[PDB]
Amino acid sequence: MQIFVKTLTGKTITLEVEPSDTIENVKAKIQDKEGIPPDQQRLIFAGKQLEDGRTLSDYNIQKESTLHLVLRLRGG
Amino acid sequence: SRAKRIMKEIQAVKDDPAAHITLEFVSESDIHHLKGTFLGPPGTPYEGGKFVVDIEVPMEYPFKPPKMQFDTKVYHPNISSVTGAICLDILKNAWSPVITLKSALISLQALLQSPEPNDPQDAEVAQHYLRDRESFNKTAALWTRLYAS
Repeated sequence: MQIFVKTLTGKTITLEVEPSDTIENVKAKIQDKEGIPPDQQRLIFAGKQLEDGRTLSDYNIQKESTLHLVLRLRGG
Repeated sequence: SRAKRIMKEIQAVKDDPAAHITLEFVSESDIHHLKGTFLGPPGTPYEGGKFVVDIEVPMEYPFKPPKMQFDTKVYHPNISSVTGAICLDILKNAWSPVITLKSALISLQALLQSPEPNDPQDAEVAQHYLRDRESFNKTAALWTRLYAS
């Protein structure tokens, strides 16, 4: 499955996965082709945040679904 | 050019009701001054409601970030209870030049969906969410049912 990461940039990302892939491995595959820091990556999916030490199967993330990436700093 | 920028966001919101946004003008039909309005995030104190934001996207757009000031008053650490103003720094200060308003109002929807005291706006509402998980569920659910109608 190819699940789609909605950025705060314009530039939109393919994420290459099945339901066993970790939220750790989601944050590594966004730091790869975009360069976005793990503390900036506030990931949101339907009633829920994506908590970091977890599976894709915890959240009901089905094939070709949109993950909503918010870039959250510590100041403005 | 600000004229060859907003009319792409106006037509792309008109074709797609599944994205949840109205870009409804403050004059009649210009190229800049907008009520950018999203639908409320469900299973949460911000569920089911029209969340109204006044927007100057400044003169040098595509390059300048939106001045996002809420008409609908929201009890949240990153979005103002008293004034209207917002803290999220790459949305309001340090812009990427190809972010659409169809992506930026869905960023405020995802900012409300799970609250965090991290980018600070109204300082006593951030102190309240660090202290509380009972009177924040009283005040934010009442404010969504009155101000986001």
